[PDB]
Amino acid sequence: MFLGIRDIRAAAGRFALIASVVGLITLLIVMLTGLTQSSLLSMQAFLYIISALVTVAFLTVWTLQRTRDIAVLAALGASKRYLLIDALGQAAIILAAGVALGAGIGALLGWLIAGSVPFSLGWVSVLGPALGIWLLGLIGATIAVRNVTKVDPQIALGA
Amino acid sequence: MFLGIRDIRAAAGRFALIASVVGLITLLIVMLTGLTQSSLLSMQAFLYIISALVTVAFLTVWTLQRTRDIAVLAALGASKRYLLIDALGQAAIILAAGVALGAGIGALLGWLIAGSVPFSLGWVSVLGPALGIWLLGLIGATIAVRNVTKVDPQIALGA
Amino acid sequence: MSAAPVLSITNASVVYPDGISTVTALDSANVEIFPGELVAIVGESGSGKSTLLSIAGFLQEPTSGTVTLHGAEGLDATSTRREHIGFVFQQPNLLGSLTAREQLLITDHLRGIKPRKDRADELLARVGLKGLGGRRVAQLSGGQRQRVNIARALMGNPQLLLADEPTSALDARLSKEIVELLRDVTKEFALATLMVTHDRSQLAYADRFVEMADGKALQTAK
Amino acid sequence: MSAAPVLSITNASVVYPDGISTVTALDSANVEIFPGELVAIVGESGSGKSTLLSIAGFLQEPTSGTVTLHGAEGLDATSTRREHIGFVFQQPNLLGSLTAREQLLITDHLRGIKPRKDRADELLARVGLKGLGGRRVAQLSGGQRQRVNIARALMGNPQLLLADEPTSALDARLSKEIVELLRDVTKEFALATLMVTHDRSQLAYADRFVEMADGKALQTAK
Repeated sequence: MFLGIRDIRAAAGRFALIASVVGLITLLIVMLTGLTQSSLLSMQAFLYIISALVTVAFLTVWTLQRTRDIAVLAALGASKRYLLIDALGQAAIILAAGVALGAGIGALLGWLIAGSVPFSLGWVSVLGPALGIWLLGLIGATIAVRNVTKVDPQIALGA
Repeated sequence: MFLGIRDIRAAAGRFALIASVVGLITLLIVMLTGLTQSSLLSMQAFLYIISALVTVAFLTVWTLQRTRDIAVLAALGASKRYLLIDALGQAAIILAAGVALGAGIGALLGWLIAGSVPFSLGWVSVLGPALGIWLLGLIGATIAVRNVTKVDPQIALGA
Repeated sequence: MSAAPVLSITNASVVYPDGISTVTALDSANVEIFPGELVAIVGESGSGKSTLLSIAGFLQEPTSGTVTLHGAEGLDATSTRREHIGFVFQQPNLLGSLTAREQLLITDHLRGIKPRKDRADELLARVGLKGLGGRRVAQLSGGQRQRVNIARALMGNPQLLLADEPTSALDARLSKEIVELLRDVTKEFALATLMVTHDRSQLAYADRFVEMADGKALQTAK
Repeated sequence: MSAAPVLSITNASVVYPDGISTVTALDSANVEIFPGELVAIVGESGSGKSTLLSIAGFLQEPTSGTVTLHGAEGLDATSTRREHIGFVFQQPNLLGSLTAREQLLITDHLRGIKPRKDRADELLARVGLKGLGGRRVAQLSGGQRQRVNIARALMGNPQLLLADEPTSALDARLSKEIVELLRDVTKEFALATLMVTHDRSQLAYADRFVEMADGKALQTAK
């Protein structure tokens, strides 16, 4: 979690962009469910799947780029449990920030727009999707960093 | 195009999996448009975008893994135009195979299913989506391999 | 007054698949090292120096023979590294997002304990970077990077220190400074230091050598 | 009978940013090489050998000074490599999806011309892999990989051949075979060969040397 947070800090641009993407799509789902309460539910499901695929793509690329730092850590003696916790916590923190900002601003916009078009804002309608997309992305992040525990520490021995 | 085709051959598994994915989604769009002929058009557009994102993800990962082969080629003296043509032709061949298989099997299934549910199969209804998803993926592949021309040949000099 | 060994490698061998055939990367190597010794592994390229170093560092298991770190019996290889070994890699292998001080502190972190900032700063001062604890990696010269690498290897108070040609990318003056620093902390902290080098301008800083030839090791005093 | 040079490097220098400071990786190096010569660049690690090789191969531009490949005037660096230079890299740098023969043929491809399979097979036979044109990279031993690397560098009939410690991962016997092969094709094909090595067991196969010290080069006959 040390290196994960430091990575977030040092590369704030890419992480802020992906957090904006995931928060925007979570806000999209928030408003879509708020207006829902067949076609609507299908759209919601496919957009959940879109968010999951975006997370998987970004995280596989990020891990593949982190390979040598992970190799150095393994060589020094970092455990599989440690590296996995670091990768998954990085992913979970970013996805939490995303879903939280998206859901908050979406609930605000729904309270502001409930007058022109029938809007139903509840607390489930905002939390269920928030934690839902969070767990979507976390399952996907596990899928992505599946081979963080795989890297050969002798990579560190090279040039 | 030499190395691209040889890569397709040598790693037939991953390329066959991604071609199956893209062909399946092209067939999905084929059947969706055939049944269409607001909600339906929105679904079609978002699924086009899904196919584009899948292509972008897979191709960025593939290029990032090819980095050292590309570096060796640059060192030996391969031009930017050459490397770019190779990467884009690999992508275009895979996407053509995908869209073609998907559209063909979808037109077959539509001719077989036109009796139970109103199915409209034309030649535009199958070619427009085929070339459409093809160009979707090709724009995305350009986005993906944007930095194939970037790799530093001195990478080849290392260990 | 005969100390126990810190590291004992008895008839260890590394056999690799080399295409359809095999290559014997290391052939029945026997070395033994005690506290406060700098032993230099020397020999032409491709004679198994880095392989001897990688089995001494539990980065690879030998295919036959034994590598024993007295005081790590019962630990698997990763924990043996994490609890007893320091790695002065050939490349500085610093993590870009971390500050110089954080290069040291993270080895406290993965070791399970609350990072000790004062010890980190003391060790950066010790390798000649007093006060540069906050510098980012882009701000450190190759010499300074290597000095940070050494301080990181010292952070965990290891008993064994493995230096893999850590002056390969440095000029004569910096190479002399870095090997002097290695010998000085080897003596100060009573480390058993295995150092691989190809530059004879460095052998003077060794107490003894392991001559490598074709994966065969010979312990020499001269 | 005084041939024109194939390569002329006059007072070339490479200055790099080293953190906040700078490092002079190469300092006013002057070398000149003619057809049929094997010139060995020697010197302790970190004295600029690979930098001299990388500017001689148009992989880097010098920050001051000149590198001239007589017969490539008017070409940019990439085309100079693609049309006149062969690269015996330290790592074999073979492309995994390609067969051994295809390692040679693809350099015909990127050179714009229809690949010549018979020439490919003749050159694989020439470096001692007669009939292994179809082997995949996983089936080639490190020695055989290096031999393929050499044959690939020969495929384009280059005038300049740069070998970067191509025996670093090989034992004594294979190292001797590989350096003998390098000298033999240097003489046979009238290449100007620049070879970087650190193993003195190889200097006997050179016609002359460039001694490197701290980025300074000195052309020596002994």
